[PDB]
Amino acid sequence: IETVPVKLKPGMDGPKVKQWPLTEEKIKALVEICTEMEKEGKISKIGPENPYNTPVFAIKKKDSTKWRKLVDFRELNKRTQDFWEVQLGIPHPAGLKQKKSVTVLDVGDAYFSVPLDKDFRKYTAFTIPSINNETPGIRYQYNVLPQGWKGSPAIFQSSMTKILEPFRKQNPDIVIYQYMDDLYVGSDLEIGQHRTKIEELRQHLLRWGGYELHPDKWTVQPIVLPEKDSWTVNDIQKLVGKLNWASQIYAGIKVRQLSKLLRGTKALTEVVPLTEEAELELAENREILKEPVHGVYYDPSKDLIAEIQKQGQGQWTYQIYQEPFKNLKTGKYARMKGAHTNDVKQLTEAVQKIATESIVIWGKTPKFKLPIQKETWEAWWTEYWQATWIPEWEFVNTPPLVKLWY
Amino acid sequence: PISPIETVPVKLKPGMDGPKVKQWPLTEEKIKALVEICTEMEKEGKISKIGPENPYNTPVFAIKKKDSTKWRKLVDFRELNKRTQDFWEVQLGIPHPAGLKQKKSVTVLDVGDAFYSVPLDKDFRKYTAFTIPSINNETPGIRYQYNVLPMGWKGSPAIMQSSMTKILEPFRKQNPDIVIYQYVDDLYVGSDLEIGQHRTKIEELRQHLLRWGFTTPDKKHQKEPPFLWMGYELHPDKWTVQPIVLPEKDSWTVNDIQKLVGKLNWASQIYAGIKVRQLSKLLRGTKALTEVVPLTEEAELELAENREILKEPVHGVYYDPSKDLIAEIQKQGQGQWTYQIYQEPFKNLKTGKYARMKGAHTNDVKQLTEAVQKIATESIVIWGKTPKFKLPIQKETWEAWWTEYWQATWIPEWEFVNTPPLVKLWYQLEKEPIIGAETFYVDGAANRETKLGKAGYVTDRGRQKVVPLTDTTNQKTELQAIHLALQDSGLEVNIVTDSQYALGIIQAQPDKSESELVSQIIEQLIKKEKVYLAWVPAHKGIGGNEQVDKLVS
DNA sequence: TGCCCCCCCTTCGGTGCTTTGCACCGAAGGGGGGG
Ligand SMILES: Nc1ccn([C@H]2C[C@H](O)[C@@H](COP(=O)(O)OP(=O)(O)OP(=O)(O)O)O2)c(=O)n1
Ligand SMILES: [Mg+2]
Repeated sequence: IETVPVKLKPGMDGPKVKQWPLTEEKIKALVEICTEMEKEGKISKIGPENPYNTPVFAIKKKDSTKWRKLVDFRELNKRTQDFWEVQLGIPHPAGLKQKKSVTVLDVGDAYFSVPLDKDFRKYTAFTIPSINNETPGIRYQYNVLPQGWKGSPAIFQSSMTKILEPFRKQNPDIVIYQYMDDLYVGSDLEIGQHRTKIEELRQHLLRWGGYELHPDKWTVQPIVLPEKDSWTVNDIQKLVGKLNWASQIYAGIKVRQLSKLLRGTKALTEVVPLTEEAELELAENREILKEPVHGVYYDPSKDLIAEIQKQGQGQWTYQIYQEPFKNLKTGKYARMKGAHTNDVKQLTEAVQKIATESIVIWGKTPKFKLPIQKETWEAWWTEYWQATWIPEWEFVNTPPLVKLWY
Repeated sequence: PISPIETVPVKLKPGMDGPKVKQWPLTEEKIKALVEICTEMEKEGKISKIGPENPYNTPVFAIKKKDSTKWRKLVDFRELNKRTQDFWEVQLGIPHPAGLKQKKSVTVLDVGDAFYSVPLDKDFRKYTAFTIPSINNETPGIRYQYNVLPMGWKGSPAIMQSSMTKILEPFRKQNPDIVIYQYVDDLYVGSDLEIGQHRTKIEELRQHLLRWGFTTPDKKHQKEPPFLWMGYELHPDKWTVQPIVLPEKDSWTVNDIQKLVGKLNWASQIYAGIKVRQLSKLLRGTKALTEVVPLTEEAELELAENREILKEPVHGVYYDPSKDLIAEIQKQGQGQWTYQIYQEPFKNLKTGKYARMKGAHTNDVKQLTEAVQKIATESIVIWGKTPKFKLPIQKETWEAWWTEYWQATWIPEWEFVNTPPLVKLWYQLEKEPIIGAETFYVDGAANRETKLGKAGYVTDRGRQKVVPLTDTTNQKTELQAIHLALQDSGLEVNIVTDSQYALGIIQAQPDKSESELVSQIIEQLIKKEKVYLAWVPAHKGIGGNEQVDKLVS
């Protein structure tokens, strides 16, 4: 086979990111995985004259004990040429989010049968660490299409189309979407019959070389206003501030007639009766918050952003947007683990499910704004990661002024 | 001898040429010591004479090595390093004796002149050129180039370490129950073999190293305990640090105090309770390493406390995989924490301290969380797992924190330990407004151009006040308005601000701050009995807020 | 008059916010220690 010429973006150098510490069980797994890969010639031992590096770690699913090497190519992918500039990119089918159930298959192994541009391999170096720094780090670079590199689905796109089309030929009602190392395969068949054509799909690929999602249960939870039969000054101030915020998102929401219900310097716990002109204002605003906001459309040329808020008792709210206050989706994630003692685990799982939904719906993951300290996240998150991809993220600290999304 | 190992190819950075710097003129007496050094290297083929075609140069010098009769050669490759290609360093960290297991038989070997036994890429050697001036620059002088890794070149440490790893790799796989710690050129070799077969394996390792050109002189071959290793002393059942000697001085300069703090930090890995906050405070706001700083009273006390700790002897122990790791943290005051890591009681593997101020405003629970995170990371590095924790915070306290704090926050499985002072939240904010409590509507504004502002309030009980402020900011006036409302109210208060900046700081329950003003607010919240704190949007005619806003204007 | 690595404490300067200072964070200075 002939390699495809690959370039970084103009004026950019390759990744130079330090390896972070790994536990014993993860180091063992990398060493087993990488030495078998070196024997098969998929990676090559290198030295320090290669100035590039990318962090590596390992993730084990609850369902399958078998470890899975995971390289953080997030930096490399940002500096790699677009394959929409060369038009070798693969589109997303808008018929996936409609499906009854969607299974996710890890097809990363198909990439290991295609060589990578000799001049590009050096950008893929990684380093395995040493318990108690007993030895210096051990370095490899890839010789084939790496798992996690954004260029592998693009280079191997054509090969993927021809392997699948018999299956697509024979099941026109099923939709398959590649996203990096993953296949998202959705159908409308019964819960147990759906699974068997999943296993039929497997062995067609196995011949050459997680769990069921359910999209039509991805309920949108909107902005709600409390209802009591008594209203304190504090209740009306908290409601006026909450709608004054929502007027940046919705249209035609007014506070003039609940505002001067609070005319004067009143005590916070004094019970104020509602004007008729105030129930007029409130019952109306309640249903602008009912159904979604007119005029918000997805734009594939812009990035997706996700904000999450911790709400307590295991619940987490989130919003996905591209322009501020023009949400394409608002939701609430709940924890069914039952441990009820981990906040980082919950957030880590929340980012995977939110990201999964954006893949199914729009075909790419959003950049997350995470409600956690950088160093708390980095102490623990890899303990709970189960996806073969990793989204972009940043860390924010904004207290609630409103509890807008409760 | 020079290793027959393949060289590692190296490049200059793109667009750059080689160094070209005149060697600083030196005396004829040192010049032929120079001459002496290169003549003998030339007989081992470590360097070769060159001439005027090679247009590059770089200057040379030497420093006394602690040997009785040995010297270290060095060449000032500062300029070549700048033009040499970037390297990915393979030394990722420093091995620690608390990470070693008990071994029946132990050896420590060192390779002799490791760098000079590793060859340098042929196409690169011409950039290592150096001149020894002859006849006080009357003649061109002798010129050499390196054929091996020069000391002082940016790439020499990595290429040497990398070369040693490939040479050791066959021997490691051949016999997997021999521990070899490899640090640059220093080899610790442990095993559970009787000292007979051990020494067979040792001689066999030495012969393997020598076929690749790495000598192991008897002088650096340690065969009996206590072993000198990485700055420590290894005993069969325990380990100690080599003696720490702190400066004793009548008058202290900034640079003296800098050395003292570093020594104490180094000691803190095994001596429990070391503190440096008051000594380091003397370095703030200084302007010269030679500036004389008088010790404060608190610094003398802290120094004296550390000196008492250091005159006791102490030891770490080695690691037993068959047992849990336990980490216990104590609180020491002013944002300082100290910890011990052990497996059986009163037998520390190591100790440590955590004392960083992250953020302008924080509290003890956050900082405890940060210490836990530092210890967690250190443990993964040394032992490859995290420990079980013993912490002086009650389950009620922690649970009150991760519910009323809006950021995700978790600490690993731990056990409460009653060792005062305990870590506690110093006040909590009421979730709902307090019946019968006064209601304060606070506001502050400042003019950015004039840096003049006001802070005031109005009240449901009819109270009002306005204070002029000079040389302040927008955010300070808002903090100031909350400051006064807490000052003039009772034990129970309801407060309404329009500054989510102020709400953001205070809702986080800080107990310490780099700001005197925020510190003042903390002291007042701690005195109170109940506080409810409410936000409203500004400039929307909301009863209370608009009254106080008008008053401030 | 040199090189590489880890650690801590201080200081400085860039980023972004529906800002006009502020808080955050990474890099570079100093020190310890290893080779
Ligand atoms: N001040 C120092 C000390 C060490 N090293 C590097 C070069 C050395 O080759 C190597 C190891 O130093 P050693 O103290 O072990 O002594 P040498 O290897 O130089 O000579 P020998 O071991 O034969 O006495 O680390 C350095 O560059 N500068
Ligand atoms: Mg040596």
